[PDB]
Amino acid sequence: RLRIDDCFQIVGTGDFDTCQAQVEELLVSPRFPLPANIEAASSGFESVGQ
Amino acid sequence: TIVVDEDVRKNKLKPVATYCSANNPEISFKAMNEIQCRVNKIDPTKSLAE
Repeated sequence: RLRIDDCFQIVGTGDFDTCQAQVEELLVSPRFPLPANIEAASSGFESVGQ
Repeated sequence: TIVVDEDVRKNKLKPVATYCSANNPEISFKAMNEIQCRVNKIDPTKSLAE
């Protein structure tokens, strides 16, 4: 679960524009986000985009 | 003689199909809710008749 097969080194490309774009696509507004927390203190949204 | 209504409104499946349509913003809301409609054999990409 923690691994990626055939991947050995991560190298930085220091490219902010792509970084932003990816953070946007992957974390801030994924199409299929991780499940919401359901509880009294929570409004029910799944992502920041929403 | 057993006869079947062809009117969309007099259709046992109309309620669910109304919920599962690209028309409904609850489907736009969660890109994930579009999957459940497809899984339960009611694709919102298709028209009401389909």
